[PDB]
Amino acid sequence: QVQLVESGGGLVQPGGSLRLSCAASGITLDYYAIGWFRQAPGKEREGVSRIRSSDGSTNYADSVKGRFTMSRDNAKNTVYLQMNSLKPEDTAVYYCAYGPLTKYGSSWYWPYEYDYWGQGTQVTVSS
Repeated sequence: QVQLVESGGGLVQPGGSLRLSCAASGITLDYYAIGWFRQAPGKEREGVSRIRSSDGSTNYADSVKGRFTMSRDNAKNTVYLQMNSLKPEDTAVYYCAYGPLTKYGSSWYWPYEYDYWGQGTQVTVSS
């Protein structure tokens, strides 16, 4: 029942900024992760960032730390990825994905695998 839709892709010049949106519908669980991923030309898909619903905790991939920020509008069921200081090598299809957190002992663990994916949005950083 979960569906995710990415939007906001476009063409931007080197050094520019862009904000992506991931709108989710059908989520009923309280404890879940939303991840951003990307696949560049010639490369495998890689993780970009993730956020969890319980407390808003995040993580970012080494290549984007400080330049990209992932955040939420709970009333719109939406997560944003704000990208600043864009580089040519940030060019990719960007995807968002959903996966439940799972509890063991006293802690909720992030998933390795995500269950539902959007169709992606193209981000091109080029002169």
